[PDB]
Amino acid sequence: GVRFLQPFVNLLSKGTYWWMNAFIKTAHKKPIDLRAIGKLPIAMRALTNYQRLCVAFDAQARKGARAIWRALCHAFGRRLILSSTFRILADLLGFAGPLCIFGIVDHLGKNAYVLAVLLFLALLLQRTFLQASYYVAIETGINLRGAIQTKIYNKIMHLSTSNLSMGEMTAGQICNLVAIDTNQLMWFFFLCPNLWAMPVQIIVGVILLYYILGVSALIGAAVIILLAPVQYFVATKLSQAQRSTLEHSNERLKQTNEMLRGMKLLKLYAWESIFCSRVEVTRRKEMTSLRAFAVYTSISIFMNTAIPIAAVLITFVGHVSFFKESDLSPSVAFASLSLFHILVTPLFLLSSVVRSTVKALVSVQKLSEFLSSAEIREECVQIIGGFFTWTPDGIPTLSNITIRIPRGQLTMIVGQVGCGKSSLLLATLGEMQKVSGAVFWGPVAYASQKPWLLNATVEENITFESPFNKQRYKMVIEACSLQPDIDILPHGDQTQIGERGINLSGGQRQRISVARALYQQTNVVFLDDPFSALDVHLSDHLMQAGILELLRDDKRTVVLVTHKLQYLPHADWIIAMKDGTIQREGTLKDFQRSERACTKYLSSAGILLLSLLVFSQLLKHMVLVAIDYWLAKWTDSDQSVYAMVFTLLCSLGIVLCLVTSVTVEWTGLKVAKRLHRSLLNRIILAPMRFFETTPLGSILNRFSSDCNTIDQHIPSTLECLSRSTLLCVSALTVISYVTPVFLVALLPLAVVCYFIQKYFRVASRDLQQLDDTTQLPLLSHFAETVEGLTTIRAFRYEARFQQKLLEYTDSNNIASLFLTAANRWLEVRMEYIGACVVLIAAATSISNSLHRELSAGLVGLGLTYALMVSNYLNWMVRNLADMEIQLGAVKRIHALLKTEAESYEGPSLIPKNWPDQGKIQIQNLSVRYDSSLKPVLKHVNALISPGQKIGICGRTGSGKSSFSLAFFRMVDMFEGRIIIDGIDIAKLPLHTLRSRLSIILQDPVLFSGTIRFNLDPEKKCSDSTLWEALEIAQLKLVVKALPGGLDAIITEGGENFSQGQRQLFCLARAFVRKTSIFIMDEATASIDMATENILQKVVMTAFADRTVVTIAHRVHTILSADLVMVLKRGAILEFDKPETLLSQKDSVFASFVR
Ligand SMILES: Nc1ncnc2c1ncn2[C@@H]1O[C@H](COP(=O)(O)OP(=O)(O)O)[C@@H](O)[C@H]1O
Ligand SMILES: Nc1ncnc2c1ncn2[C@@H]1O[C@H](COP(=O)(O)OP(=O)(O)O)[C@@H](O)[C@H]1O
Ligand SMILES: [Mg+2]
Ligand SMILES: [Mg+2]
Repeated sequence: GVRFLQPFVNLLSKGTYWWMNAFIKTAHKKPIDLRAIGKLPIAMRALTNYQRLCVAFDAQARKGARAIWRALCHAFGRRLILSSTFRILADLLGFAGPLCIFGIVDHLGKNAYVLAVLLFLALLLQRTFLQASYYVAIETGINLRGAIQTKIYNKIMHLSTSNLSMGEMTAGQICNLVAIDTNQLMWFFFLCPNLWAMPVQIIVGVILLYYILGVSALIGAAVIILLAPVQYFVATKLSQAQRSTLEHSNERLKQTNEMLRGMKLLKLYAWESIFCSRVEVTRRKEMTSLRAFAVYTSISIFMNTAIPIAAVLITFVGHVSFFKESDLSPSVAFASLSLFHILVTPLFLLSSVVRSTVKALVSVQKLSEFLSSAEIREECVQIIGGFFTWTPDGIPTLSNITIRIPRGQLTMIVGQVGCGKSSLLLATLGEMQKVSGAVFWGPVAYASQKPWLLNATVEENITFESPFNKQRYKMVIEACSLQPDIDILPHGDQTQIGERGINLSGGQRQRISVARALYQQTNVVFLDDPFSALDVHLSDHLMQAGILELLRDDKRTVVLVTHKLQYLPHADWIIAMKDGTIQREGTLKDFQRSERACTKYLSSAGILLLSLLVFSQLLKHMVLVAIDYWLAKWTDSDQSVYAMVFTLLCSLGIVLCLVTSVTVEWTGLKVAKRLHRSLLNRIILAPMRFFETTPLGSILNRFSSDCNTIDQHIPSTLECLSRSTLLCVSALTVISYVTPVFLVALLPLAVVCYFIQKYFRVASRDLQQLDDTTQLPLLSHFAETVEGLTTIRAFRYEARFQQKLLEYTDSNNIASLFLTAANRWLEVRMEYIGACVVLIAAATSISNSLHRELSAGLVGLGLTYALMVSNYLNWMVRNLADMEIQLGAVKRIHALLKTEAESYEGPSLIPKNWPDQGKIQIQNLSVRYDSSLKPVLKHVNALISPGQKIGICGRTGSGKSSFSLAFFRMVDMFEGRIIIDGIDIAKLPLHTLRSRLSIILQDPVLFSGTIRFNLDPEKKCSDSTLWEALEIAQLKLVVKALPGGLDAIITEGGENFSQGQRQLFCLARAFVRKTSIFIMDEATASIDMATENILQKVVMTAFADRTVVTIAHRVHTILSADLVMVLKRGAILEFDKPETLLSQKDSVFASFVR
């Protein structure tokens, strides 16, 4: 069952893609689908390409960055060679055409119709073989893409998480790798067959022009030899800028990644200016690289036009009067112009080719450095002599661990923050094979400390490739405290969980991960603090239902690592860790007995610059057509008059063309930088609702792809399109002038071409849309596999995931293949149209201009322009399609620009310093996340006296985090009044409101850089200040134990710091901010109670003269406060006296909970 049949048709059809007819006809009748399009052939599957590639890679290794390149060239092989041979034959015929022109003109001056028929056949043949060469190059490229994609996906498996902690294996870096390297390698492998025919082409060009010029060859030969070395030097100066360009863009992308996943914390206390100025500086450096590249390309185009025109002028002048004394018959003149144009076209192309060439080189260097990452080491739960560290060599954290875990038994690991608990969990998991030690125990379910979700439905995230079960799934759901929240969602179930779970809450994702690890059938289950983002009551219900009733039912083995009170009397073994060592060991008793798109684009381009561009282009082309017409009327013959006219026009042409190129490059640069500056400040001024709503992957990929296309694809493509359209205009005008009868044969051509273009347009749009809709999920899958590595390699589901990726990549490949096949079919029929027009143009010429018109000079112009446009027609159509795609790109940028309604900040209270008196009062407050949705708060009324500690309590979904977010005006549908020292938002813009408070979140984020950049991005602190802030935040000892104390390199999250240490760093931000009001949303989330109590005591003794409002799921912290308010289903209630607030409720909500 297949629909694509290129290898499955007859000899004559493969060239024309006749088979496509049905398909393109079918597409208009019914829209296209993935089940509509077929499967991939036997010789097209990514499995066989990966097979061939790995076999060649092995053969190359038995005999580095160069090795894989050799292997690629080997693997494509014969197909690639064939593409080159087809192109060379097409080139020889393309040169053959102008010779037929020479013969026709010669017989016109005096076996002529034969010249027309043979010329028509030759042109048709060249077109056929050129399009076949392009098709086979595209085939080789798509197979390359598939093979290297599956190779890197297989290698991501054996990659160790110690690389993932480093910047080299950054998830964003790996997805950038996949996407941009697909792109760059595919484009280089489409342009490589084109350049493997430039040398043979130029050689045949000169060997043909000798026999036409004679002794006057010297001038053209000197010109085309003087061209080469200066071009080599220019290309060198170009490549040097381009490589640094790539480095700077690669760092900008990671800065954007770490800027967007933390826009909440960024806008919370408004660190925006710092990150925005940093991205602006990176953009300025990138722009320096780009402007160097653009000036060099402008000089390149200047040379590639100026040297040619001088060559033509010199050669002709030399032949007529300088030495030769043989009158150049017009045939020689026009044939020389034709061969010369054929020679000129490759030189313009090679300059654009370098852009893809150095990019392919850089992409392969990156791919080889990625393949050279560290492997994974091939080998009751038993451990004797534990010893391992996180590098090939270094000081260890795992030292002398001995542990026995009998089946059907609960084991609580406990210990301070940073005691190798998760590390013991991962080493036991075999993900980290110890240096020296024995470990014995299978497919093990496991819920990691930082959960992750798949781009799928909830039911799918909980099944995880296992078949469904009526009672099993319902039990796992009804034990995880998840059914009410699931039913509250917009779709009662199968809700498409967004990327990473943005449209989910903090506790929801944790409960979903625990449900996944609890639903699967296995012996051993590891639970890595599954109680961080849960309250007291949900934790009690989950531990009682799933862990004690559901798990202990089947007598499975459970290793659960957390720190609570209820769990200890329930487990059988207890393991105390300290500084990577087991302090004590055993059971409990023995342990207790032991010791709208193009308008703004053109406006940003400038009404003065694009106008000058169009004007200069038109003027240059008018000069070019006029000089050729004048020369034609002169050749068939005031000789000095014509000589001066020719010499004047030959300088006018180069002046005008140089001006055109310079203007085009300037326009491109301006568009690039204005668009980027607009984009970033449109994203910065967005509300948090827009950031949570929008999928972030779309934002980032649109950002990178669109900006790269505009920076590097829009100038060249736009200028080539303009050149081709002006060439077409010139050719049509010339043919109309030479034969006023051709206007009878032009309308049928236009009508047929118009109808076929209309038919192609809808099928092309459909194929492009399907291409995008299949290309998004593949990259989603790549990202999710890269981040959720530990779980996938714990289950040992690697076969299932590799099979899934094979499915997705095969669908992507078939979509791309059909898009390029439709492209090829349109090109072939357009080339047949061009053959028709040139044929009957030459026929009407040889008939009319000889029999009845009797004109000599017009024949050369007519045939030259016809042979020129017969190729520039297809070239022009391709350039127009490229411009359309890039303009749709620009259009999606412009559509992204204008959303995120202003929500902007908009001086009587600013001039007065923000008061230290922390007296605040909220009267009749409500809150709604989305406009016209359910209310979250209702009739909120509270007051807070100056300099007093304030506690808040409540169940899940009560509204504590909503209370905090509304205290910062992060929820845009609040109703009521918020007064702070007789001062509210009535006279204050949002910036002074972002500077007045401090906030610590339950979700700890940490962007890469140094410790100084995480602690104070403003760089306005002394080192003693930060050392004191760390010694107060109970973090000094773990900071001193790192290389480069205050300058240790931090990566985004990673394992350089556990969750508790990230919480402590957020606390340190709060310490150094030095504001009057504090908000603390669960600073207890991932800190041990033993350290948490003393940490809270020290943080109370430190922040004595300022108001602090806390929301902690720890009872004792709530107990220590004076004014505590309990949030209800929608409302609150305040109470002050510790002895009165505990018996007034009749001991219900605050006493028995304690
Ligand atoms: N991949 C890694 N690279 C560097 N250091 C690590 C890595 N993994 C763990 N560590 C170190 O070992 C300790 C492991 O702490 P951990 O067991 O995760 O704490 P907890 O279980 O309380 O969250 C941390 O202090 C950390 O510094
Ligand atoms: N970003 C959001 N978009 C839409 N609804 C939200 C959002 N955040 C919270 N909610 C809703 O608000 C209610 C409770 O708010 P929340 O601040 O999350 O309470 P808690 O902090 O106790 O979890 C929940 O029913 C939840 O569905
Ligand atoms: Mg941990
Ligand atoms: Mg919360």
